Amino acid sequence: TSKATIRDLNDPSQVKTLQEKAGKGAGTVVAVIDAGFDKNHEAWRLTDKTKARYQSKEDLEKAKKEHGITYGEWVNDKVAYYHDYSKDGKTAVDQEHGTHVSGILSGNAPSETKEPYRLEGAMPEAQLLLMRVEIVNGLADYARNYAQAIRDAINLGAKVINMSFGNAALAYANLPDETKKAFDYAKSKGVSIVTSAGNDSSFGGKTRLPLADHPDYGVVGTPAAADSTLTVASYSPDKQLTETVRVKTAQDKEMPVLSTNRFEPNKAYDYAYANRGTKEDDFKDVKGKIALIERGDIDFKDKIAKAKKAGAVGVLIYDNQDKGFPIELPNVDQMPAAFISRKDGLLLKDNPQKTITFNATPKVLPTASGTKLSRFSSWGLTADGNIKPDIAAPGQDILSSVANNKYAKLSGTSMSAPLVAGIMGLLQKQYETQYPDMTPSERLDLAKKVLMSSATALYDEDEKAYFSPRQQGAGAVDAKKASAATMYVTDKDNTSSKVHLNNVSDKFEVTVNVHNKSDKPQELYYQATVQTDKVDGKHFALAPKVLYEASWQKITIPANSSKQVTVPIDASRFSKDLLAQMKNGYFLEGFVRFKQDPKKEELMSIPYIGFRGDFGNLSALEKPIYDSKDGSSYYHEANSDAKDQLDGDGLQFYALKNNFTALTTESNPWTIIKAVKEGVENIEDIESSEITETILAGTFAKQDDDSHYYIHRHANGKPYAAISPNGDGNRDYVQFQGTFLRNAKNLVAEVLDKEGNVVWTSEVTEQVVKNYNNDLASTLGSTRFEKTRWDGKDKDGKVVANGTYTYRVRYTPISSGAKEQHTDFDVIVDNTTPEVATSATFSTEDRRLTLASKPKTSQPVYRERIAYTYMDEDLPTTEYISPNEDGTFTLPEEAETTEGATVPLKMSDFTYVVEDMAGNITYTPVTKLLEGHS
Ligand SMILES: [Ca+2]
Ligand code: NA
Repeated sequence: TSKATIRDLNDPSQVKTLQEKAGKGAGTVVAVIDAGFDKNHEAWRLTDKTKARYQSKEDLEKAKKEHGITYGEWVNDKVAYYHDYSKDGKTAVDQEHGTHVSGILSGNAPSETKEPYRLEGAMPEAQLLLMRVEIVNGLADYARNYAQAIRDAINLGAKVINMSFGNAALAYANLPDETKKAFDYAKSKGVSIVTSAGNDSSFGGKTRLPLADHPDYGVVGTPAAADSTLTVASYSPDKQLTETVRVKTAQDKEMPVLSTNRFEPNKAYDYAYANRGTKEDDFKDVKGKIALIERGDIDFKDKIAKAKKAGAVGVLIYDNQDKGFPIELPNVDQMPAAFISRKDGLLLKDNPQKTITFNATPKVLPTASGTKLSRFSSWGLTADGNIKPDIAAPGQDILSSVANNKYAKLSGTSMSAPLVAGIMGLLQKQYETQYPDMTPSERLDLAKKVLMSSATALYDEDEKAYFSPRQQGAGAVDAKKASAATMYVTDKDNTSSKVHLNNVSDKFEVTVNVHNKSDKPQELYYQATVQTDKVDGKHFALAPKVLYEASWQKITIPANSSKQVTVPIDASRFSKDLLAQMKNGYFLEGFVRFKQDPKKEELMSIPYIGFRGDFGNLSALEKPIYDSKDGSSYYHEANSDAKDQLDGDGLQFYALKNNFTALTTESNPWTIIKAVKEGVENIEDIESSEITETILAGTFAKQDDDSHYYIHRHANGKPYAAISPNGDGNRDYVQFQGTFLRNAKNLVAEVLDKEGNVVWTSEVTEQVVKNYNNDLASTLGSTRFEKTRWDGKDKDGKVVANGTYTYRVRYTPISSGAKEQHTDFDVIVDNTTPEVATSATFSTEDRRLTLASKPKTSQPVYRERIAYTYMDEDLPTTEYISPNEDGTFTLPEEAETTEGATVPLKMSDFTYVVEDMAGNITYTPVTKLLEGHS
């Protein structure tokens, strides 16, 4: 018959209450800017097209003509306009994400749908403008393209623009000027722009906690960092519509599942516990059953693959966290795989009857998380220190429209944003009747303030404190409270419903202006929470710590007026213990919460954030790896048995290892140097078995090579960085590699001669983004800055004199007024070629080679060796002999191949190779030394 909608069962943000007041979007236009869409999805329909702004393609083309828009097309009655702003892209168009976002905003699935419940988004009777943008030619081009989409959406009549995309940590200041002006244009026209906060958690990413020493751990980027947009974080309500399983316990019992691929509904499956699935013995009894597997130790896909190997028909993976979130499991060759909570997995593990049934229709059940901010949701602050996100909305396991007329659950701030966008659109409609004498810009400003003020500050029940405003903004959107609101709260300058205090001492004041738009005076009680970061050892826990709550005050605000209040804060008695945990300073933040009576529910809340310290001047760069006491850094674990081991790149394709602050250089072995100087064109895997390797400056192999490099240091503890700028590719240069804890600007390298002169300056790297993860899917843990490469030459192109120089790297934080920072390395330049024996004698009896003289080098000797190069399956293969203690070398008679065959060695196979610590090198055939007699 007529199917219920999802919202009929499950409306965590109370959208129905606002729809009762303001409608469902008929006659309104909204826009979605995303990566691609299924433009034909069944969810794209209007109940009554006669009420639409655009009743035909001709209506659309008329509006296109009035604004000089000569591109884009009408699609159907719902999708009034589509344009692809990134058609020069070579990659295939991804349709899932944009369709899913658009469905939350404006899906209107028919009752003929195959799904059990109709997807009905927040503004299901609005028309859509669908604008595709994707990164093709860099981020500035990308922002110019979505700036045009914004401008076109405004001029085609969109009242709301949803942008569920972003690039982490980027500064607003670095956006193209035309992108900044597009945001301002939307604001000036009363068009709301809603942005997703991002799914990057904090510095370090969703698998890591940031270090307590480094409080500027925000990763919100652009477009979200634009102040005029409304930026949306993700949380889980304490209940959610979910697919379920049924089990008989020690009575029936229903449990939430999140399934990848499809179990057979209404089928009783047997299941068997397989521990964490880390060995084959784990799966000894899963054949023909579902494998119950605890999260941990290994990847999900590995657990699932091994269960499939053992004959399992499906997989249940249960969390190793208490109060966790469902995680969408990977699709491994269509294997049914469902994620369940720890409590439910432990229940099944010890359950007598190991049988389980999957239900075909979903139902609302409590979440394992309770009311809790999503672990993936991006934290503020922005790069220049502004407060983002602004607000939170449900973004866990949201069911919406995807490609090919299908539906699926996705999690992300991308899902939270379009729900807020639809609430914004409907509240703007309400205000067209409620405040008709306001301009569109005034109504938009009011709507943003009311949404943020009326948003409910979410409370962390585990920590007994409100989640940080740098995680939840002004709280969880509530369309019922928003629609009912006749008041709102702002900072003292009336610019936004949040208070940014910048740097504070232990005593400060939180000032709020309380705005009353009703015709009657109103009395409110208000109380400030005072809170900071919880710390576990050396890490932020990414959880709140309450310090205290101020005493309740009250105020009466006259009708159609505003009144300022001030809450004094004094955290002085906490400072000793807080500095012990957060030695470079810490946030002092919280919410001013307003009620009609202290015993009633929260009516409004406004977040405030200050930083007890000097935020702008926090170190932007992680200290060089060389200075680490234990050899570890944020993204690099030391070898516990050899803290000075520090290997180079090897033959790795991706640079996932050894991400830290350091200088790079290159090791070029003598066989490659020789081949290049002889003009050999095809070297690798052909002329030599040795490799050119990018390594860390100041590292050196042992003479008997164990395949590792080790830091060497001057007696003063600085790394022994040294270069030989003679153009052979062996240690010719140094180049800065940085793990940036904070964004920075105007990064430049220069060389001081330690006599008072700058002798060389690099080109400037204008924009530096913090290394907020160490993952190919986002960013690596360190960045190599090619512009800083120093070839040992001065500003006139002349190699500097042999000596020690300061290689200085300068960079400035983004924060207003921050001082320039710098990090210095001593670098030795020495181009003296080793002076070595030109003759030798050879004793056949004991096979000892005696050199006529010993090496004389400017820098200390690095290696003095005899190489032998022998054929191994058509490849000249080089191994090395170290000197005897009497200075001779014992030459072997044969070598052994990898496959085990004996290869006789000839005198012509041996080469004498001497190298110093700057990379200066000589290589002489042993046969030439033996001929060095008259
Ligand atoms: Ca060199
Ligand atoms: Na609020």
